[PDB]
Amino acid sequence: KPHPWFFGKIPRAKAEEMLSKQRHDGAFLIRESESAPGDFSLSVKFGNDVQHFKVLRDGAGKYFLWVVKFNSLNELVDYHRSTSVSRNQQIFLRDIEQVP
Ligand SMILES: CNC(=O)C[C@@H](Cc1ccc(OP(=O)(O)O)cc1)C(=O)N[C@@H](CCC(=O)O)C(=O)N[C@@H](CC(N)=O)C(N)=O
Ligand SMILES: [Cl-]
Ligand SMILES: [Cl-]
Ligand SMILES: [Mg+2]
Repeated sequence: KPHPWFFGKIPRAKAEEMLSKQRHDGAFLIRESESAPGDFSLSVKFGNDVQHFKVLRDGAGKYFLWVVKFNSLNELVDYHRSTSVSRNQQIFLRDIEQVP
């Protein structure tokens, strides 16, 4: 039942270390930014690179990456599983392969 994508306060570098070991493009995690307290960040695997996106907020507290906004991080993540997170490549969010 708990979400396998919330890693809390893990450094940007630790997110890259973790995702570099993932095999599939789109393997991701939501973390709580250290450089900007109170803000969330989306780290995604693509090739042997890891892309980082800042989870932006509107005036009402809704969450977005580019244009489409949501009431929760959960809804933002779910939308981005079928619509690309990147404007340069087709990267669709997929759950990480966890260590059992
Ligand atoms: C290497 N550059 C970055 O990590 C900056 C990111 C945004 C970003 C992410 C994290 C961050 O600090 P932290 O939580 O400590 O990691 C600061 C800026 C970016 O521009 N990402 C790209 C997408 C990924 C890539 O092409 O490398 C983008 O165009 N982001 C858009 C959309 C978005 N919501 O981030 C933007 N810059 O507004
Ligand atoms: Cl994997
Ligand atoms: Cl913001
Ligand atoms: Mg798309």
